[PDB]
Amino acid sequence: GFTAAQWTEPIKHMSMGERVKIKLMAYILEEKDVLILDQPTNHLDLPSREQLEETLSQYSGTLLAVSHDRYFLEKTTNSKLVISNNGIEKQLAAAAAAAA
Amino acid sequence: RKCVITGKKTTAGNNRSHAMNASKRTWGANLQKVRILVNGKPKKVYVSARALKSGKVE
Amino acid sequence: MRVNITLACTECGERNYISKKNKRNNPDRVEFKKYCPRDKKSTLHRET
Amino acid sequence: RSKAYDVSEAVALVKKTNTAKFDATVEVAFRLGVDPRKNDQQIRGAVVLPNGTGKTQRVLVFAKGEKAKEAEAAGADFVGDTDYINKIQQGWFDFDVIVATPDMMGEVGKIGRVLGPKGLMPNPKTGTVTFEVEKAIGEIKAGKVEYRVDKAGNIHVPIGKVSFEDEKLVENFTTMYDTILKAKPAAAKGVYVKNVAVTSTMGPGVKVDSST
Amino acid sequence: KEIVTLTNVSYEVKDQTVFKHVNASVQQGDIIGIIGKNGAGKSTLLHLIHNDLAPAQGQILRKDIKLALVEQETAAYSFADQTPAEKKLLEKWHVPLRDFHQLSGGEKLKARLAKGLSEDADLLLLDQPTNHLDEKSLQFLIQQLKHYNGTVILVSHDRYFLDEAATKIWSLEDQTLIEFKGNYSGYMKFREK
RNA sequence: GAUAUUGAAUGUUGGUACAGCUUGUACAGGAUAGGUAGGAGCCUUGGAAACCGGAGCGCCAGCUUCGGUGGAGGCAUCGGUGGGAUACUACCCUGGCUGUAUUGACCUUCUAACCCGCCGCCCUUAUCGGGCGGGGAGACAGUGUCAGGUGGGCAGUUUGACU
RNA sequence: GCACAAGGGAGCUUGACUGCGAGACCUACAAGUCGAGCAGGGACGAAAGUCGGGCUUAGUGAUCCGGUGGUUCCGCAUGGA
Ligand SMILES: Nc1ncnc2c1ncn2[C@@H]1O[C@H](COP(=O)(O)OP(=O)(O)OP(=O)(O)O)[C@@H](O)[C@H]1O
Ligand SMILES: Nc1ncnc2c1ncn2[C@@H]1O[C@H](COP(=O)(O)OP(=O)(O)OP(=O)(O)O)[C@@H](O)[C@H]1O
Repeated sequence: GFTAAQWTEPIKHMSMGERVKIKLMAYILEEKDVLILDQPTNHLDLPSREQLEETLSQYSGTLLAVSHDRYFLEKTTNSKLVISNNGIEKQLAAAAAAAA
Repeated sequence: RKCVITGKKTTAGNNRSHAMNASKRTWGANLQKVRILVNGKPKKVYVSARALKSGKVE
Repeated sequence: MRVNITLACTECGERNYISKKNKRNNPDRVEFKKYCPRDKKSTLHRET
Repeated sequence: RSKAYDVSEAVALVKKTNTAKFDATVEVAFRLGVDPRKNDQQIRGAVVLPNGTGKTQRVLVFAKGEKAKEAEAAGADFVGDTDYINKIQQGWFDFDVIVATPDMMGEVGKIGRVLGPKGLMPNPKTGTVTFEVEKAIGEIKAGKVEYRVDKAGNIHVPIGKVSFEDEKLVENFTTMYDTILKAKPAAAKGVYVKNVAVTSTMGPGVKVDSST
Repeated sequence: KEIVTLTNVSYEVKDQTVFKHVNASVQQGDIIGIIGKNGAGKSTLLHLIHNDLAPAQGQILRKDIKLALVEQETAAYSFADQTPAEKKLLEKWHVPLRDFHQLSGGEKLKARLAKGLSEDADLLLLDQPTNHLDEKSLQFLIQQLKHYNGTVILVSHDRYFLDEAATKIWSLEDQTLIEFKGNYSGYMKFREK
């Protein structure tokens, strides 16, 4: 999952384009059954965020995926929370223009 | 083949390649046959292209 | 791997010495105090 | 406008570039050939005009200690009670020119940008912050104006009036151009001269020669 | 003309040789993009050209001194709110100034990249400007960099950001830089070929 | 392929040498303030408020120019804002059009160089060549130097020792 | 060959020094090996002393041609190059 023979580096003498990866391994090694991804896809790589785009679709639910990308969430969205003026908007579709 | 104005003709030297292999090679005159009055008449002789630039009357 | 090492001076800047070291067991630039015959004393040297 | 006029013609012609009703001021623009992004190629020096500018100044000083005692006789309007920046706070119609001395400059400076976007902040790069306050009042009223360049490398200089005679602005532009030649920094890349625009206040510019 | 040249530039740390036999050129307004696997010297190269890190081998020659370094995690970034062209950036993007520690992660790169664009720079050495940005700010980047004073060198990890905002690519790979001019979409067409 | 024989025009996209000048707003605001310096007034019968039309940008708020109806009105400090004041001076190269001179490249087209193992006439009873007159190709081709590729078609050679 | 450690620990360290080197072994040559001691500067030790790599013997190659560094060297008349 992207490491060289780097078993012992200090983990923010690491690369810092790892250390998102360290968090990630520490999650996905242990089947924690609930994840919340407060912006994962930005430090990662085009071969790295892609497999997280893929496997999180085959993930067994209860995911809270904050992502400022528009194309990452196209594999990891069923419902949306559009935070807006005066609090949340719990959307289940696009929910624009007030369907009539 | 020599130029009629000056004594400029084909010489010979070496084709020195890489590894300094000395092949044997010739060196021609840029001559360019034109019509000039070498006598009182024009005769259409060989000239040279060194001697043709601005010097000799066409 | 094992690398040839020159050890240039600091008081004189002169090279004066060679020994070998690892790039893995000694990844940092190594320094010792040796004898500088231009400086005629013990002087801290420096891999260059 | 295709022709570059001479110095002896443009002084007599910026007489004729007075259009409005006030007795106008002839000023000079000069395009520099230095890099304004670098702080090393920075021309910032001022000099006295031998025939003056034609305008009344009001210089207020920040003299400290004994230096106020020679500041009240040279011609300054108001010196101060050693601190009137509190009077500067919430008010302070500034008038013409602010100079200071190299002791309280730091203290006045730590007050903020009440002088930043107003162009009067004391800075010893301009010869305005010194121990000679008596010699500093007397040369600014009769000549010297604080001169520094913009963020694109240009200097503005008031050399005088419309009503000056033809032999006044020639020495004024000669003195300022010779000053620009002595104020040339090091590592100047290429051609130093780009443009001289001699103009009046109400009229366009005339691009003229530098050395005639 | 070029401005910065690189020749056989290498780097040594305690993994292995990150980086070797590196020949590249920065020019007068090129939009150069670093791509590469993370950990492959993607931003160690930026500290080599900044002279933030001294390279073990190879010669790095530069001409113009101004090196704007905008990295990841600058970790209680300063509040020298000076040279107010920064505040134009700080107010198009809709970011308040008031704190640093209580801000979200989203605002802080937009308040660091703000100070970085406007100190003065004819050369940008920036790590990742496309982390926690929305599209109204991601689109604002490309209108900055197209309408920009000089050369930009960025480490994107985006096929999105480089279809618009690239002229060269300095792809880091198996310890070797290779450069390709023109786009990123045709770049992988070039690599696969 | 370049260059020399080998020049005559018409467009083209870059760049200079001389030249035109326009483009400029996060919010607060009466608005579109790029900043450094002077600044309490300037513009007007060689035309102001207003209407209208169009080149032009625009982050569509409102600006910019020019021309046409109009008839003595605009506009500035100060008033307010906010980080900073509106009447000239320059620039900033962010974002255009037009002309002069060359610069590089490309497309056409011309003809006078070159070429014609094309025709006719003469030298001349000559399938040579060469003078003239047409025709065709035509800055190409050919040819000279320089260069890269290709090149057993040819050439000199090498192709070890112990055993 | 070694248990007086050459085998094991820990502290402190850079002698894995510079200029050498009487005299030897080895050997066709080119080379190779050992070297007390002297001086300069050190390390450890209270001192005596020991230290010019490792327990000895392997871990490597001539010249030519180029590179780098330094030098009271030369430098095609002179000063430089
Ligand atoms: N300071 C360091 N010291 C030792 N090893 C390092 C250091 N920095 C990085 N490394 C190793 O080299 C790898 C590459 O680091 P580099 O400097 O390329 O960051 P980067 O990969 O460019 O940043 P990103 O991961 O966002 O691309 C690191 O992941 C780490 O394994
Ligand atoms: N403790 C706090 N004090 C003051 N302001 C806060 C605090 N927490 C959040 N905010 C403000 O809330 C705004 C939005 O922050 P939020 O927590 O939504 O992160 P965000 O906007 O998604 O940014 P990012 O995407 O970088 O996380 C920010 O402008 C921030 O200043």
